[PDB]
Amino acid sequence: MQKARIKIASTNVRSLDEVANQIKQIAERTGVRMSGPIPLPTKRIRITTRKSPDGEGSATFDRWELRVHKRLIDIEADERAMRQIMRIRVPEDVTIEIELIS
Amino acid sequence: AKPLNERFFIPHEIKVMGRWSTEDVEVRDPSLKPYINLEPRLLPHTHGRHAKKHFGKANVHIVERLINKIMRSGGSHYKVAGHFMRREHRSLNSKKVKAYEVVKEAFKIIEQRTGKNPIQVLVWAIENAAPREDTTSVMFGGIRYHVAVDISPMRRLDVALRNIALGASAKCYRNKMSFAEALAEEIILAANKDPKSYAYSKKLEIERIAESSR
Amino acid sequence: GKIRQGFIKRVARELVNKYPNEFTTDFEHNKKKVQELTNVTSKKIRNRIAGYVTKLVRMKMEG
Amino acid sequence: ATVYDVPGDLLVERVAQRLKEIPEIKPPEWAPFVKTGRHKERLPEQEDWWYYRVASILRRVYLDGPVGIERLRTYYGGRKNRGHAPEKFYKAGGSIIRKALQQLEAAGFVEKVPGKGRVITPKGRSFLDKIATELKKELEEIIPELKK
Amino acid sequence: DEGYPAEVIEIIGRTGTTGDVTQVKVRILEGRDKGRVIRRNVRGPVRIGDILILRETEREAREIKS
Amino acid sequence: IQTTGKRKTAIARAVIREGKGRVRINGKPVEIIEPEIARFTILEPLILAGEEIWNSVDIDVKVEGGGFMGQAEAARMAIARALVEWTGDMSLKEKFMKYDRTMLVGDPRRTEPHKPNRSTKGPRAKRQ
Amino acid sequence: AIERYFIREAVREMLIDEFLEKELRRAGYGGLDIKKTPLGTKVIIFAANPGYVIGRGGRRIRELTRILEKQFGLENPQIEVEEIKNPYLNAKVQAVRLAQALERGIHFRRAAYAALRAIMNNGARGVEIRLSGKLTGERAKSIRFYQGYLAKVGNPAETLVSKGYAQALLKLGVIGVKVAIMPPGARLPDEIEII
Amino acid sequence: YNKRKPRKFGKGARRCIRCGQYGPIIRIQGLMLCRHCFREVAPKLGFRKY
RNA sequence: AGGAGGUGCAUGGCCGCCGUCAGCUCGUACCGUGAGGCGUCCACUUAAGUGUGGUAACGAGCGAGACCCGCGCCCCCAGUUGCCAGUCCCUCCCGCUCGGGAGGAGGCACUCUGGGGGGACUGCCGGCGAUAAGCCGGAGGAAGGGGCGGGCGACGGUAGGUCAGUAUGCCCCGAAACCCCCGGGCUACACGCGCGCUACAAUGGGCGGGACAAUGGGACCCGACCUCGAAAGGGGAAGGGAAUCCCCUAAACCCGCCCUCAGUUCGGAUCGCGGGCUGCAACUCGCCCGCGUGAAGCUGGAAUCCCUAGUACCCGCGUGUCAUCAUCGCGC
Repeated sequence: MQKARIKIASTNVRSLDEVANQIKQIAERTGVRMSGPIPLPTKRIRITTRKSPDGEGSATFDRWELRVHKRLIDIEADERAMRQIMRIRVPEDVTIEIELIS
Repeated sequence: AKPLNERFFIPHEIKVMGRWSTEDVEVRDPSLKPYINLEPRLLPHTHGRHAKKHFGKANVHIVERLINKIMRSGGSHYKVAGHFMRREHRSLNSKKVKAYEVVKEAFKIIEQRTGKNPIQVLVWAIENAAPREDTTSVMFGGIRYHVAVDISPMRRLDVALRNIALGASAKCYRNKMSFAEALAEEIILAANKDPKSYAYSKKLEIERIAESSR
Repeated sequence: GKIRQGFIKRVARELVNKYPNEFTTDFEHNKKKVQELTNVTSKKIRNRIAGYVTKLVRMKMEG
Repeated sequence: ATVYDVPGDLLVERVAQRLKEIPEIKPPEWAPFVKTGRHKERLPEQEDWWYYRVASILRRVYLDGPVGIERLRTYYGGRKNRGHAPEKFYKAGGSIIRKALQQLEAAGFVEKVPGKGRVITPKGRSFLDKIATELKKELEEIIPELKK
Repeated sequence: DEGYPAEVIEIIGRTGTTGDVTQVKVRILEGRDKGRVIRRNVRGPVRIGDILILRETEREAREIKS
Repeated sequence: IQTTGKRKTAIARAVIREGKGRVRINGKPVEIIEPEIARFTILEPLILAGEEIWNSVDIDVKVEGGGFMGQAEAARMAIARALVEWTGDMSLKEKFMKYDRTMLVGDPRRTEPHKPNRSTKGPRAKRQ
Repeated sequence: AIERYFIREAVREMLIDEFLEKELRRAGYGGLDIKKTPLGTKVIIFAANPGYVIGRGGRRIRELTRILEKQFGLENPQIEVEEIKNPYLNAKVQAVRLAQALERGIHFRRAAYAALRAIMNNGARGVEIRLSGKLTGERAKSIRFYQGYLAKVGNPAETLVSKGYAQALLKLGVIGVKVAIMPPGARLPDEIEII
Repeated sequence: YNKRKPRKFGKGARRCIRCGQYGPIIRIQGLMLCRHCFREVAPKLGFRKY
């Protein structure tokens, strides 16, 4: 038994759900078992900074957030199934990284 | 740990703290009957939403309230006779386990030294240390005058209990004599209407002045 | 305070006038009817509309 | 029975006094003049302080399994007074616990699993659970509820 | 301690300068004026039917002038 | 039978089955917990319940997160629900809710986020 | 580090944006997009008119095609330039256009009102133009001309509105211009439609 | 002799790309930009307000 | 060219407070010759110019609100986060043989994880309110009456400040007010005031024991593990470009012993030595390891700042620029 682990990461949630949905359709169309997409913990990058450019005024601070969501999909070996993933249109924001595990 | 386990198991038949089941206690003052909570509960702590309730303070057990206003007893605008009563060495605030232990010890002291229900001794002290008149500066056209005013039972409870707590702090603060000993001594003095206690003394002071503001 | 917002007061009266019979005192029935008869995406304001149209339906049969 | 059924303090005391017998455990020459950690500000009051550490360390191996120098430093660390600055938490010493672990290893109660730390041997487990059964029985006829 | 408890019935309204004094009507439950209804003030929170302790029954508060 | 319990940040998972009566927190006897206040907090549900329930069921609860007191309260909630589901009689529920509310409602309160202008000392704290 | 990678890519992006803003200001440079592929990096530049971007025989964009590979280090930059579907719906492009008009000695009132009308009949739901600085003398003034529905708070303000800030240079100094444009396709949360 | 000396540490080793300010240059995963610059570009980097 | 040279009544942009206060207005109609007024007024009600009910006005727009983030319960989907959830099997430690504990296989319960849906709506009842709007109490219920912590702060004003972060008018310098480099200064101290850290011991200190966190960060980086040195530190090193390797210990807590209240078995400022880390170098100008020494202060007047529900108060932790300068800031 051999498996492929795919991690799909995006800031946009809807792009990620569309990519996952088309991967699911591909995996069920090729009839190869797929582990359901496990949504791994989303990374919240936080940066705070003082609003005022100079040093004047009340101590005012602004919070800036980046929520980036990533998901894990594991599939069983099938060269036909792996041929169709490189043709998947991937949006500019979604990054897909694929590794092969025994 | 043997006293610890035996005190764990003794209140298995529903007893406040470890001992001193509350059935035998009697409230003499009619004012505080519907406010002093005498429900039998093992541990005097509920972490309840009583502050957000207007009348949720009546539900809190008098011993839980006791620990509550014990933990807050440190530091104030009260420079009573020019003293700053702060707890600098492991203050009572937020360490409700240490306060829990100290009330346990003072209750044991009361039991031994008085040979009767410490809860009932506290009940008598609360009755005896609640003032019955305060003063308010009411004005008509910017001519203020001090007028005697009747105190609610709940405010009487609050002020008296704060007064005994502050008496305990005044006794223990800056002395070899421990906090548990101070609290036991203050509560026994207040139980028998002893003027030596801060609680009964300041009850008398609150009654007075308002005495002359008629 | 709990003053109901004016725009819901407007749309509630309008939906009252155009289907006087499609809304009854049952709260949940009215909630679904306003769910499907409008394009509201915020479920909360849908519940507000439902809560108010309940009161209007109640107002009806006494006068 | 197991260590889980008794207080840790009493079990540490019992293991310390019992390991006082074994010639393996012996304080080094620099020990009495060196406190337990950097964060500590006064020397240990008593002279059995070495044995207790072993009675602690072995007990930790009964629970945390493979444990090396650094994690035992992490557990033992405590709060220190820095002067006018706020008190801050620091770690304990390392050579002391390293020598204690070496003495236990030469005693055969603990072995080394490289890359993970040091684990407890079967003999150490048997000794510890015999101690635990004895102490549990003691607090049983003291406190009958422990027969449950 | 010559005190006299009395039972609250009706709350006239917040009184005093800061409203922290509350004006209520109380019925004397024991004493030389048993059953008599007096307008009396209350510092600290009060409700209907509280037992308030009096030092002097004769003292009274002026009607709240709006 | 399976049960869970939420409180502050200490979350408890409890499993109750038939047994002699042993009740264990993290596989440790409930009588030998070093803080005593936590002991009463964990103990509250089965005192008023009764001794037959105590000696008729084995309960294992594991609590992770928060403080030791929070762990005690979460274990209290877990064991309360455990007896609730194991007995499934109305009277125990009625007396559960009469003695207090928390063990059938939980304490959903948390710590509010800290806000600037001396955030360190608390959310609602500020300078002089 | 996936973080360090995404922030690096988007930093490359906004730096390219600013570089083209200071390069393509005369071109009415309105928008940018970037696609990576093994062949190279495709840049998609929406301008008020690509005619100026293309330059003379492509001598302009080719320079840019060099630049996007040297200072920013993009392997194989492929430039594609396009037209904005309605520049009157881009508050940034309209702001740049009005700033250029002001710089030409055109009266601030007449230019601003004509621009407002021109954006309006193009179908924009709501238009606001604020002009600040030395507008009629040494002492600076701020004057705002509004028209239509312009919700100025909430998430929709940060989402559906098009915003444009410009600085116009003149002998007296610098004039700041802000422009807010509501596209017509958006709808309000409190607007409830009925069937 | 006009070249500035190399510095791998300290404030002088660091300079904002945009305005060149030697001072506040936040480095959460390597932004390399002045703090005041950050305000007018954070949405362009995708940062939102919540 | 450049200016860190000035010019914030030369400006743009930006921040502050008035003030998330309730306000600002427009289209047309009406009154007044006009200045201008109405809408935006009055009784009630709202946190609001939010509405109710009457009004020479009716509508509209900006504002609050709706809007958006997250907590509060459940469900689904997803399970390599986590567990003798039920568990034949294997390995191990005891034991009263009663039993207790741990891991490999296996299971996915449940926490967690992250996408959607429901659920809380004055949803119902009583009282109030003119039967209106709306208010209070109650019931049910994880949470009902802006549920809760937040973001979105207006027309205008203050020539507030900021051209010394940016663009930037005017003027000034053009081998200086330009460029580079060494050292000092940015720490200079009999002094007034603001804000913070330590302390004024027994409530407590020393010895040992136990159960307890998220915030985020980790490649010239995070670093288990092994070895030397008491320690700072020296040498090797697994795993890791992040639910997976480290920061990770929890603190407060109580438990068994020692001490028995005083400027001290508190307090360490402060003075010298030996060693150690970053940096080219740290006396000016860092901290740490050990020793000796280790001050006042014993609760502090006049005057005066803030807080209301997990909130004060107390405890402890990651992180900001970053070797250190923070006894600071944010966040946990």
